[PDB]
Amino acid sequence: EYTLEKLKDLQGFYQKQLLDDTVPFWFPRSIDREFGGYLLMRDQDGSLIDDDKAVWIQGRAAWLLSTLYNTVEQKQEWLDGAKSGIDFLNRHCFDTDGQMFFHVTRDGQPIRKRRYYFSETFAVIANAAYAKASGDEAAAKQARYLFGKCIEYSTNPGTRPAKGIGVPMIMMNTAQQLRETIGDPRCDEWIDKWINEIETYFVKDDIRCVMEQVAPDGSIIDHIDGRTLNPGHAIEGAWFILHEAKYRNNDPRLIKLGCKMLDYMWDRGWDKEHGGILYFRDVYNKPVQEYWQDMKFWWPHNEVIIATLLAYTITGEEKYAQWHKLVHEYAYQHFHDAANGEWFGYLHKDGTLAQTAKGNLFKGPFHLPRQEWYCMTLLNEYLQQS
Amino acid sequence: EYTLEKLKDLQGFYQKQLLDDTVPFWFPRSIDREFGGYLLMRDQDGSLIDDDKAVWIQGRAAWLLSTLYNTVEQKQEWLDGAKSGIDFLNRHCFDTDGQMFFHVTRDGQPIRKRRYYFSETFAVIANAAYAKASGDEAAAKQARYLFGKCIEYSTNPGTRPAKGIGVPMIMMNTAQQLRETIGDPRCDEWIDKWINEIETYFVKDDIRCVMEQVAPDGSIIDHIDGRTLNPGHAIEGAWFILHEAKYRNNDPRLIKLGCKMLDYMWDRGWDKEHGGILYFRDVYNKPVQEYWQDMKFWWPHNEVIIATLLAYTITGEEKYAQWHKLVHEYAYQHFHDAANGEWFGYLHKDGTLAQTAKGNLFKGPFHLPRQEWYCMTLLNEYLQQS
Ligand SMILES: [Cl-]
Ligand SMILES: [Cl-]
Repeated sequence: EYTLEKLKDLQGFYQKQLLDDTVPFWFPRSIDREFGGYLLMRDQDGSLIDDDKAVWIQGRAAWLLSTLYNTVEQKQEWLDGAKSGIDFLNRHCFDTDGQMFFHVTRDGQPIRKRRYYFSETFAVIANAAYAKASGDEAAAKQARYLFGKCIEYSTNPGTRPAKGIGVPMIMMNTAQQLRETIGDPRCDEWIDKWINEIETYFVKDDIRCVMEQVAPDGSIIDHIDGRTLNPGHAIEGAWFILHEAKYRNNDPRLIKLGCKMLDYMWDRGWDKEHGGILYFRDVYNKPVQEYWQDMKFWWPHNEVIIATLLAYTITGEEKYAQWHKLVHEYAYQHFHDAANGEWFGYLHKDGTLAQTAKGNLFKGPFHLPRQEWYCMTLLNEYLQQS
Repeated sequence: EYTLEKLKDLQGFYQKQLLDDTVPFWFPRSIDREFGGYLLMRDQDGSLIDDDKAVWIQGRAAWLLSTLYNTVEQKQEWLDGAKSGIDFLNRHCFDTDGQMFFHVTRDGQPIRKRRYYFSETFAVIANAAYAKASGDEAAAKQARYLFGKCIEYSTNPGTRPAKGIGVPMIMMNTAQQLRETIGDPRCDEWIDKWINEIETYFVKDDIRCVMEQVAPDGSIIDHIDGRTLNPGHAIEGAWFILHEAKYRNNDPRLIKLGCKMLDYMWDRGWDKEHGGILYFRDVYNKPVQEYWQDMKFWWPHNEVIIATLLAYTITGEEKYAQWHKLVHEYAYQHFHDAANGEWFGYLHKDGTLAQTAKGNLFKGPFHLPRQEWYCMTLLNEYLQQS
């Protein structure tokens, strides 16, 4: 049972991990004093395995430092750290056609450019949070400008057309962060549209499933890619929705939507043999072909930790406390590196470490610190209401 | 280690496995009578997980059926099966610009097109082998035309330029198969160039390594991708070169080159804790970031089985017999499905099955039947020399 006492202990646990373990692993040592931005591709002991810079993570790291400055402690070095990432994005991470790169060298030369625009969304939330921390009007203007571009990209884009849940999900969280930092009048109405898109097209009540992609009419694509589910990704969307429910005075309709997405994908995603959240599943339980389908990655566990704790504090249903205990204990016992700090990223299905790196092209200071920060803040709010 | 009687038993094993286990799992049942080509995305029990068609594998399967017709038995059903795939490639798998698709639906509608010319290389070997089996001059002309387009691209295949060993390797095998079926005056000279490219740029004697990618001057790219090695892929190239050595009157330079590459990458690739060939390694033993780096895939074992047995027959060095015994026993014990036939594709590092499928977008009737066919043929020739 999750008593107020137990929740007080959890609150302090997440706060301690975030500020004494997770953040100090990255900062300030990751600040690139020569070229700006952050050097984040680090091995278990903090040594660099690469000096390249993932553009998504540059924005995510700048967003995190600004968010800590805004909501934890106005530490100058966090503000200076955030600005370094903001400046690096503006100086080096935009191609001549206006689209952002995905992967650049230490000194900002382009390695790869992806068609999509997730790079832009993370620049939005970085600039929005930094603008609030610093009062920089150029960053606020940039955040709103890029937000409008992302809205256009999402509405004005192979004989098998598919739509992905990732677009409405990322745009929803981008809009939420923009709203909660500097504000934008478009946030609420577009969040409504993206929630409706998730509910209408991707949430399947008859088979108790949340899809990753569907046909334009919402139907299931009964092929290898179309059948492939990502439980952690669906549950990330679930807590985005629960977060919106909380913002809207605990809107019961959004609570039911968020909770059933969580219920559906916990059942499909939790590994009953070894524990943990499996990376991919198949809607019809056909063999999943993506090679890492049964691996245990860090970030699905971060998102399910948030979602279960948030669902519990909203609904008081003890099952979400039980699920939270399971995923919390599994994740901190399997991913956390007590020796060097932070979390390993990649475990085999059975929980054994696959490789020792803690940052790369995809992992950095985002999913874990966000989870510890969100849970710390959530429980502080919850406990000061009781 | 290996007596003549033991080699005779091995010859029969590969022959019976090929003809009574591997080929029957696929054919004739995979021949798509209604739409042409082959339905190859099959679960462990032979049932389809998808009716899509991977263009590479359509060509590979047509090549296999023609090769069995040409070198094993002139079975009409194999010739007809080959023709079905050749016709399917010509009818559906070329775009209007003359470039081949990568992924099509059952009825031939395009799903993905890759800038690649790798689909074309498999169309070359498919058409060349089919041309020899059937006497079809059109297929011969197409094989020789596309071979030239492939050479064209191979000579000209973005701040971090890299070249990959896959290009010279795949072109070498394409040229070898063209030579051994219908012939082409370009084969020998271009194989010489591709071998020289592999030796000059990718084989690193001082560190006993074969690279996957290097910079244009041959230098190692000391970043995550540039450091990533694929031992099975390197050993595939090693036996292509040993194969060429035999054709060139057992050329000592080529024997030494092929063996060196095999020696280097067996040492780096063989998993001493759990057995089997690891998928990826890192040239400086940094953690490999690609998620499936420590998984045990079917096809590296196929290629290493060929290379060790071929190296043993060419050099008489007992160590290659010892390595062949290790990888042969490992692979057949862990991948072969004695109940339903053929091989699983994907094991965890520790050898446990990751998923049950036997065909998908990448696995089909190619690496395994080629290995059993090649080893059966090799041993037949070797034993009649003894
Ligand atoms: Cl992350
Ligand atoms: Cl294959």
